[PDB]
Amino acid sequence: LSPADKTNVKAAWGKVGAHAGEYGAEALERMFLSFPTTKTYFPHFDLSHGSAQVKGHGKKVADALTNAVAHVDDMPNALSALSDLHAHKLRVDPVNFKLLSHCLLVTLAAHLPAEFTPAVHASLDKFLASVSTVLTSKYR
Amino acid sequence: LSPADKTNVKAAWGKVGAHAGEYGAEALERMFLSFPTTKTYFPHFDLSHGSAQVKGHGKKVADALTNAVAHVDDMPNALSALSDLHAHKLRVDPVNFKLLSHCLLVTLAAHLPAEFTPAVHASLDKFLASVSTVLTSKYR
Amino acid sequence: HLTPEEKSAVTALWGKVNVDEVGGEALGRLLVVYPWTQRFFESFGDLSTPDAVMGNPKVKAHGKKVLGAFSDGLAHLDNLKGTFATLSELHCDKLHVDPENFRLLGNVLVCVLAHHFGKEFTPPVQAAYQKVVAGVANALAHKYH
Amino acid sequence: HLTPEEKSAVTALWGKVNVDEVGGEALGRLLVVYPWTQRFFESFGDLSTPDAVMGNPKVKAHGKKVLGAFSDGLAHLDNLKGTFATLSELHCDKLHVDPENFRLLGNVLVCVLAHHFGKEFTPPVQAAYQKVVAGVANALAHKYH
Ligand code: HEM
Ligand code: HEM
Ligand code: HNI
Ligand code: HNI
Repeated sequence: LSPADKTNVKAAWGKVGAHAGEYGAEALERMFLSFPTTKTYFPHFDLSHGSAQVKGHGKKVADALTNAVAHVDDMPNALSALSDLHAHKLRVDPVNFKLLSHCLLVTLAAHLPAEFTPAVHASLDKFLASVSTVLTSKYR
Repeated sequence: LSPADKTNVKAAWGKVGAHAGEYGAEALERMFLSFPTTKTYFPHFDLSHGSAQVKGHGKKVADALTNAVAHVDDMPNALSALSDLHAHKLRVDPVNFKLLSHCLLVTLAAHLPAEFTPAVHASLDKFLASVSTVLTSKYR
Repeated sequence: HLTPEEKSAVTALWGKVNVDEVGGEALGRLLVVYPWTQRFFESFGDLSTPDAVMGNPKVKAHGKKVLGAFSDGLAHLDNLKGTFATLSELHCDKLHVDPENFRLLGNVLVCVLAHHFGKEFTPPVQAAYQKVVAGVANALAHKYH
Repeated sequence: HLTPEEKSAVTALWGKVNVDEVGGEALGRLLVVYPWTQRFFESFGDLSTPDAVMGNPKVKAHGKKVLGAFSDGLAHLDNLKGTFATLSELHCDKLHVDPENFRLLGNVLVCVLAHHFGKEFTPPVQAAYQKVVAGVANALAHKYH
């Protein structure tokens, strides 16, 4: 993760702002509609458009990512609680992290076009791959 | 990478020792025969059974792995110069590291039946993936 | 298996696609985001920076060919395996492209369509396109099986 | 897509296979090396340690059905799509198991075969079993294509 990558990611996520929760929930919906295998992780959740649970869960993902854009230099210690929750408890297949990362990128391209340049696209992809490595690093 | 993972990896090289070069070349041949697309990366090379080039390069791959077992705590800087060759010059498809790593596990299983317990197999796979991660890090 | 309603929305969005630039934008981004893919385009010239990749005439020219083949697939959804049969033989036996990169170019194309259409590229329109790009990658990987 | 000599060398080694141990061992190894796969085996009990995974009677008994499907697949190598057709409906439509795991258990079964057969499991023997496990993984994934 280059200095320019950090510069691009902080800028791209800076233009997200209050729309964070809206973006996280859109990316989750994009994931559930495009990749049905991902739905099985949420049987208790109502997964219809504009459901309270997906809207609420979207904010959490977005805020965790905001925490990650802040603690970019020391991400493994920052997301430690999540790393154990996803791997040890929820048992999330690493494949599904790729699926959410792409859907997060699709949400960013659809909402921030002027900001979604090839260079920023790369940095954002590199960063989401870093988050995903950190959240799948605690497998026993 | 658990403390028990490194312990299982250290004990695994122990039984490999002087066989390293032979095991490396064997892992290369398994890769070349099971996944023929990997042969395109070696144009000048003679990749037939018992070749001098396979034997010599197999020693080198096994040499780096031996270095990484001792530098298990600091692998990103131990493979620093190699990281530049694979990502800048060679530009090796990251998939091909998973293929070589699988062949490395196969070679080991067929030579160390008492040592390749489910616990050690799990540990070795994590170590080889960590080496793959470093060798595929300087992509620009 | 595209439902008739998502089969309609796909063609409706594709009709608004600029056949001269979208292909080159997807190929260009592939080479920037996944730099190992440049190893197959060394005869293309300058690919040192995003700007050179995106401004490469050969990348735009090859992108147009790639996009043209995506259009043929959309026109033949019930015969994707057959549509990409010689391209599969080419990519697998002559070009030695690992089939994982077909999945990546598909997702980069979905990212390009999201970038161009914005709010028009809704989650159910993306889901329909994921069926298409998955179908093409699988059709292109067929000579490997 | 196996050569006439590859067909015999594969059937030879599979004849010497412990049809009551190999399958359970392979299923067991997958749950330890790739711990996320345990998620589809809640009703199996304790899987917190390798020895619990290996010493589980339901893992051994289920592993036997898995190896039986692999055996069944080896008898109909020209019709793998039809052999695993009904199992593909189970793993994809009902269980919703990601098809990447089909490749992983396939490569694990290659690790278990190399382990038991030692030098008998030569590089050309591995190349032939690689074609089989890819073919089985592709057949099991068919309902996702
Ligand atoms: C375990 C992972 C790997 C290790 C430790 C490894 C190690 C090495 C080493 C030590 C060298 C020589 C370094 C030097 O001379 O400065 C080398 C060269 C090279 N490696 Fe690997 N390698 C790995 C994986 C791969 C893979 C997966 C491929 C492609 C399938 C690959 C292709 C090459 C090629 C083409 C060269 C240059 C050989 C030549 O033309 O002289 N390597 N590798
Ligand atoms: C997934 C969908 C893809 C489609 C539909 C596609 C389509 C095409 C087409 C139509 C051609 C022209 C063939 C001809 O004129 O006979 C071509 C050539 C080629 N493709 Fe693909 N391709 C795809 C993915 C890829 C990927 C992912 C790579 C590499 C990372 C790749 C590398 C190449 C190369 C190297 C050539 C030869 C280019 C040259 O030197 O002329 N393609 N492709
Ligand atoms: C498809 C599976 C899946 C993926 C890929 C995934 C990927 C991610 C990523 C990757 C970028 C992030 C930042 C993220 C963040 C979170 N997830 Ni994930 N999660 C996933 C399935 C879950 C599930 C399931 C829960 C429990 C939800 C709940 O609260 O009931 C979860 C819960 C959360 C929580 C809530 C923590 C809590 O309850 O204390 C956060 C934050 N996450 N998840
Ligand atoms: C990690 C998930 C997973 C993988 C990778 C996997 C891989 C495989 C592979 C090789 C790729 C084969 C040949 C195979 C074969 C079988 N599986 Ni799979 N299965 C998996 C999860 C299951 C589960 C869960 C069942 C239980 C279904 C049931 O009805 O008993 C299952 C059941 C079976 C059954 C028995 C079903 C029955 O009697 O109803 C067979 C046969 N399989 N599975």
